[PDB]
Amino acid sequence: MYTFVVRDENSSVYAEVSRLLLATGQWKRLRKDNPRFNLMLGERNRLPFGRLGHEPGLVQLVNYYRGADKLCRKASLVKLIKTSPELSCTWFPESYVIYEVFLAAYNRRREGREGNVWIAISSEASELLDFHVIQKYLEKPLLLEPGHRKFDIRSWVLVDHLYNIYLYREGVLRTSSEPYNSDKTCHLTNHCIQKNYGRYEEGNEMFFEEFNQYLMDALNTTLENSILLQIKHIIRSCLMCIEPAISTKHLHYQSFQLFGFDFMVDEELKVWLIEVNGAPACAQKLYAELCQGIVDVAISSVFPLSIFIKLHH
Amino acid sequence: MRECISIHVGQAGVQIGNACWELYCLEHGIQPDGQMPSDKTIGGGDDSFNTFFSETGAGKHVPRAVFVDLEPTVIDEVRTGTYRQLFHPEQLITGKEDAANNYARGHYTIGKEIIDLVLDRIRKLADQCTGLQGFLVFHSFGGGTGSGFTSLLMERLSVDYGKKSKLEFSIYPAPQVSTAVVEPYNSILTTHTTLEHSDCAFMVDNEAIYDICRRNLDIERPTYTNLNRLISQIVSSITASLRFDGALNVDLTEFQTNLVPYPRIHFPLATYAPVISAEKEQLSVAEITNACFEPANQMVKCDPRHGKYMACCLLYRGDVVPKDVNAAIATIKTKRSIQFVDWCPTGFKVGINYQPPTVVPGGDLAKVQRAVCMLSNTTAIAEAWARLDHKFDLMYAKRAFVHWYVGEGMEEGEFSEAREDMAALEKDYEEVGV
Amino acid sequence: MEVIELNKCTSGQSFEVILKPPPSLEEIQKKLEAAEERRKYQEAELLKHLAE
Amino acid sequence: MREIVHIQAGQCGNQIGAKFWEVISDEHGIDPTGSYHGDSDLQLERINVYYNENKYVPRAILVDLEPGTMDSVRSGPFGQIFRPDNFVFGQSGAGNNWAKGHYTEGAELVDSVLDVVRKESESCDCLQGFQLTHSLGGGTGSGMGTLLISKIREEYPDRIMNTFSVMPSPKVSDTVVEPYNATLSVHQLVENTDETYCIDNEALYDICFRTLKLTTPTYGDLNHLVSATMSGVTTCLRFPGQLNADLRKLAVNMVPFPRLHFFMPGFAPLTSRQQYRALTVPELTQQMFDSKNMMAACDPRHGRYLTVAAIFRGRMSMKEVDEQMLNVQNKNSSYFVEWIPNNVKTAVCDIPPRGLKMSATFIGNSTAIQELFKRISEQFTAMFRRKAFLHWYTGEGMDEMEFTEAESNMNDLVSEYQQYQDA
Ligand SMILES: COc1cc([C@@H]2c3cc4c(cc3[C@@H](Nc3ccc5ncccc5c3)[C@H]3COC(=O)[C@H]23)OCO4)cc(OC)c1OC
Ligand SMILES: Nc1nc2c(ncn2[C@@H]2O[C@H](COP(=O)(O)OP(=O)(O)OP(=O)(O)O)[C@@H](O)[C@H]2O)c(=O)[nH]1
Ligand SMILES: Nc1ncnc2c1ncn2[C@@H]1O[C@H](COP(=O)(O)OP(=O)(O)CP(=O)(O)O)[C@@H](O)[C@H]1O
Ligand SMILES: Nc1nc2c(ncn2[C@@H]2O[C@H](COP(=O)(O)OP(=O)(O)O)[C@@H](O)[C@H]2O)c(=O)[nH]1
Ligand SMILES: [Ca+2]
Ligand SMILES: [Mg+2]
Ligand SMILES: [Mg+2]
Repeated sequence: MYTFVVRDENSSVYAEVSRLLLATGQWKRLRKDNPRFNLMLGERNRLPFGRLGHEPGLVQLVNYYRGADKLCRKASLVKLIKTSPELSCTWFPESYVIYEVFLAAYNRRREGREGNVWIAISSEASELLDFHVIQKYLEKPLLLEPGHRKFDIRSWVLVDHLYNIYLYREGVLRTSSEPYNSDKTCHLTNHCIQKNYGRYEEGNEMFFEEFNQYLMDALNTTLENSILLQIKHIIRSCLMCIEPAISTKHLHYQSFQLFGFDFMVDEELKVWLIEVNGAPACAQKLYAELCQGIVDVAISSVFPLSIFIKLHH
Repeated sequence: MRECISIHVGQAGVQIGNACWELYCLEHGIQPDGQMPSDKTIGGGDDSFNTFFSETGAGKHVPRAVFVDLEPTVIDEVRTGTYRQLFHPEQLITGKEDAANNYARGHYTIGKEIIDLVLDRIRKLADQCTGLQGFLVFHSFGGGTGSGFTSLLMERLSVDYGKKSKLEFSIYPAPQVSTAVVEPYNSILTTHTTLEHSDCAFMVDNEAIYDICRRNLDIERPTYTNLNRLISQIVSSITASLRFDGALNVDLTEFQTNLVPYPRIHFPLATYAPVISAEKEQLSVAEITNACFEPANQMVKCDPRHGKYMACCLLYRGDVVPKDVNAAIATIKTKRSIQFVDWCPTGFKVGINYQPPTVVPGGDLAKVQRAVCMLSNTTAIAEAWARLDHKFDLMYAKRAFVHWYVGEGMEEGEFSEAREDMAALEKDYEEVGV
Repeated sequence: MEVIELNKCTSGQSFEVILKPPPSLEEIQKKLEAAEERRKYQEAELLKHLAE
Repeated sequence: MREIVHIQAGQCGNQIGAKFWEVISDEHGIDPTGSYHGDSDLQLERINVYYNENKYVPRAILVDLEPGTMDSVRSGPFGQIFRPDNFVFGQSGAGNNWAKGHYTEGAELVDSVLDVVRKESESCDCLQGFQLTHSLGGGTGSGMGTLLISKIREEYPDRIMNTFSVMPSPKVSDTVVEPYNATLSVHQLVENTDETYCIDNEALYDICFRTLKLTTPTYGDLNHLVSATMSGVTTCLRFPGQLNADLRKLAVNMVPFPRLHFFMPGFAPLTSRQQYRALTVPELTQQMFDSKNMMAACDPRHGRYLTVAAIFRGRMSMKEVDEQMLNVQNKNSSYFVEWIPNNVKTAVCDIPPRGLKMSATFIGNSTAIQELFKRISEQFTAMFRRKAFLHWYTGEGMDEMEFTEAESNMNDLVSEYQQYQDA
């Protein structure tokens, strides 16, 4: 009988993961502050990594990689991509962190007057700085038809204690419902910001079977060939880059973590990385399948009793 | 030549002191009777090994050591042990009843009764020193004597020998090995009282030593003798520069100069490699140097990747030359997360002693051709203070066991003063570290 | 990169490598004696209770 | 500190006291004549704790208001091992009356006991303190025993007082006033002992009936259990080890608050006065934590362990011991308070008790012990709300106020245990 504690009540994903672990009759939930646990479903903030791995005769596992914030905070991601030799980066939009070089490149865009919109969405600088990271706005997105709509792709990625990198085979398109105007409901694709909402797909959510059917029909290409080779590339670049800093290979406690990568596809079928989410939620239709897989490959692999693409073994 | 006096306090200090002086003797060729054939200057000398041993006209080499315990059974083993002839009776000091794992009983009740005797016996060793540089103090954080009498002695040494340096080797408590329930209380009480009076302190976490003994020596249930022989190897690595010809860390003041820029933050992390089972493949300079950055070889379990460095010394022993060190360092620096504070140079001070580590015949450790001890002052060690501070907090919130300390003359206010000091200590690390 | 302060001897060598530049005896006695007095006080209350 | 001074008082005190010296004399290789005939040096290393010395004399003082039980000891097997001057008896007895033991008959005799106590404490290189065996339901062990504890404390305020105290139960009862004698005594014990092993005659009976399958147990059957326990919980004081425990270190580690110092002992394997199969370390560990092995009739699953000390005796895997002990804390981590980290400790001793190859002893400071005091409080109140049998006490000079005070103090004791069971 394994033992676990729960320290994030707002986590929908690990509310389901705990509800599944109990449902095998081989896992036992303890009070918040019992140290004698096998698994910690820890808090988003100030998780006490320093107290993990010091209980005699207890293999201890936690669902957060200490140091993974360097990927999941927007200022940190820009700094990490810019200064890492292994990232240098054709898939990350031009970005500047501001609390000057921005201005420099901005003028080089004033020169030829090429598309000079940025986000923090404005067209001229001094209106942005008067209002963080300044990031080149992608003026030519890929637009879905019918509807001339914007979207973004959320990929769910699980890193286990062996630092194997698993991409969930179900993604989600989080689509705009008002057509794209070359106002922000058509520019920001957030699932909350939309609720025109609900017209084309239930909940402004297109799943992979239909996006692939769409791309086949409209563009004579596949989800795999046009987009997914690039997504698997970005996930691997990002996580292999920080692997030395955060890995728990020869550590006194082990880590796993679920990530949500957010991508944007432009109209040349190129994929760009928007941001990396460290405590993501799931699409309601996929909660069941994804949460069971977390238990299968992240938790049971350490405590024995595929819906995943292996990016790394 | 400047002399160093060693003080072993309580069970952990005395038994670890026993392991070290056995090792020192083997390393210097001193026999259990105190005779040193190689020493051609009979009855005296100012060689480097005379930092730790004095000489008698009969050619006996005598440790500049004081063993003090508030109870007799442990020091009595020294008096009748294989090294009995080495020590003077006046160097071994025992009370009658110990401190019952109670800092207050050790510091107040019983320390008041024996402190003058201990100080006198130390004076007899100081009076034989033409230039005494200071003390090495060996003790546990958790024992009643090791915590309470140590901090009283520390206070008194600062008074009686103000211009003299004081280094600690402190056994940090781990439930895997023993532990009185109140060891968090004692740990914090003694740190708060000793912080002002210690120049450099090497913490050894019993959990780190236990695990290295199981994992690297395949000892199923390690004993104190297993633990201490490994600990004394690391202690020898650290003290070797005082006992041998060299240029790095040749007097106690240099430990502070090289490892402690900020006086309160004076706990360097020690990492040792290689540890190889004697009953069980010669590692390279690059391999043993890279092992200095694996958390499984540290004397305190923590993650240096999540802190900042303030100073870093590599102490080699055996077949090592500078060329191989610098190559290994070039390799490691482009593969590991080593970040120094912005106000300190990113560099290693390296020391090499050509004599390969010595092992105790029939011990668990194997003779190796080269070995390294890294001493780094990383803020990551604060993890160990936080763990300890948290256990203190749990018990103190219900005032559990507090009555045994108040019962000895202590005031409940000493607890919260002590804790507030460690709260400040944890913050000093937070500032320097992020 | 830079290697500085190379000291060789027969016993070994040392050097620096750089990879990138940047209470009195009275106050104690008081404490000790105050504690002893609080012990004395607590024993006095005890024997006073036992005499009752 | 080395020496312990042992006092046995009253009928039950001298009977469990005599069995204890019988058991540990065998363990340390001391014959009924006081001569050492053992083979292991581990037998002699700490013999000074309980024996004066080439014959070894138990540092024991025998006390009764009645010559009977003590006479049985002098005529038994080991009766020739005790120092003859350490027999201190009266003639009138205490009539199962706490007031007689404490105030009238016992007062007459207590100074002669303190004389022998002084004589032994003066031969001590470093006295640890005292262990008293007695029952709480009679009059000598209950009333005179607690009177002694008070007078010893006055003359040795800085030594440790520990007792093995047999609690009365209606399932094994001699007279109806036992709840009165027990309540009066627990009041004293709360104030004047550092650590009391609660041996509950109810639990000893149930173990003899329900487990050892004895349809009608005698006091001998109960006292076989007690002597086995007393040997267990003193193992770490008498044998060389890695911990090398003593009465004060025991009190410091086990007693978080001065009043809450009443311990439930436990033993495995539970035996009758044979199974030839030695147990496995998983079996010792499961059994010693089972309520069915508890010597106080309290369910630990009804409270929380504040602190626990365990000792394993015999040749076995220390790695397996460690594995099993940490396992039991996982399967019960709700029953160990979270505000005392690492509150379970494990010792190993090589020499097993007589007849076993392996054994485990358990010392628990559990808040479930309130059930035993609630039990006694109930029995007390059932008679006291009608002043029943009170005349036996007022006839010795006692006022009803003293009864009111003692009851309130045990009720306080119960509620104080309840406070930390919810903390
Ligand atoms: C009389 O018998 C016994 C007594 C005791 C207690 C005891 C009780 C407790 C507890 C811890 C300890 C423990 N702590 C330690 C351990 C190891 C040390 N190592 C070095 C220095 C100090 C140390 C201190 C004992 C030290 O001495 C005692 O008397 C202590 O937590 C919950 O309650 C324990 C026994 O079993 C482990 C035992 O045997 C059955
Ligand atoms: N590594 C190591 N730890 C030890 C040794 N001896 C005791 N300890 C540890 O030290 C702590 C207890 O301190 P002790 O040295 O036994 O205490 P003490 O100073 O003798 O104090 P008292 O016995 O109370 O007078 C525990 O955490 C033990 O794990 C030893 O020889 N080696
Ligand atoms: N460079 C860019 N070009 C065009 N649109 C961009 C953009 N950067 C962001 N966006 C848009 O802004 C929206 C805001 O979400 P964004 O991913 O930037 O932060 P966020 O944290 O609110 C999403 P989540 O919480 O799901 O990770 C995105 O959905 C995307 O449509
Ligand atoms: N376990 C045990 N209990 C006993 C024994 N003798 C008496 N008792 C119990 O002790 C109480 C009676 O006290 P007793 O010792 O006979 O009185 P005393 O001689 O005046 O101190 C009752 O609760 C009995 O159940 C014994 O040998 N073993
Ligand atoms: Ca010489
Ligand atoms: Mg000791
Ligand atoms: Mg009777």
